Amino acid sequence: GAHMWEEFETLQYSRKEGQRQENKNKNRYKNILPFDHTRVVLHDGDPNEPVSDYINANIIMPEKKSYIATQGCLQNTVNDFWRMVFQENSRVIVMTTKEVERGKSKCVKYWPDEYALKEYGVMRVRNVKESAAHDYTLRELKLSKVTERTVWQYHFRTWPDHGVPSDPGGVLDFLEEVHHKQESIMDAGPVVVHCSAGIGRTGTFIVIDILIDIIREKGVDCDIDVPKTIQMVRSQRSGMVQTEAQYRFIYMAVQHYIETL
Repeated sequence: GAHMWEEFETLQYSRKEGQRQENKNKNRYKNILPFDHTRVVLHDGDPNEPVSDYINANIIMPEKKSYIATQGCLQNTVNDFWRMVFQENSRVIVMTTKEVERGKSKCVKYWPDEYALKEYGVMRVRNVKESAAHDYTLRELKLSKVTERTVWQYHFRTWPDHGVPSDPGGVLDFLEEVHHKQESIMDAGPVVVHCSAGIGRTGTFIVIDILIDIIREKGVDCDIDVPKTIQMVRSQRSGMVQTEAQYRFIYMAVQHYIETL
């Protein structure tokens, strides 16, 4: 099933839109950019803005369920993030980082405090309830245009500031709750997943989720091919799964999941 036959090192498309002068301040890191062919294109922007269709985000389709892999918001991209969530009919957001980790900003707070509402450009967001579990906080957000829908933000608490979790139980319990939430909402859009740059932690979460979904359909007997699955996601956003520890964590998580069955 989940055995590692190949080493990480064996793993090692146009990005014109992300490269444009107008978009330079919308990227957290200057050379981590979305491929044109899978980027999320934002419609309905302010007509006073010559460039309003860009956010550093890609759709990931396994090849049902799909994902948006994106970076943590910048102060000047919070409004664009909520335009994306709205437009794509996303109902579940998976945040894999703290706002600040080791004194570096990873994500600007883009949600209001519990029992508050804020307007982010044309989007109104109400935080109606938070639930704080050992590994994560769930925020029940109500999003409307200033047309309401509940967006459930699963904010993982416990990822270490260095390396990866030493056991995958927390991530598996978290993913199982995400799975059931997504499946409870008729025709929900892609699950939004983010971390600082939107490639390392984000890629790790998405690849695990893809492989566990295969086991849900085909059962605990193979075929799983983790390198093939990583290559498949990397054709849709550059560099998904950044480190060897993330790569080992993927196999550990899938093996543990098989153990539960």
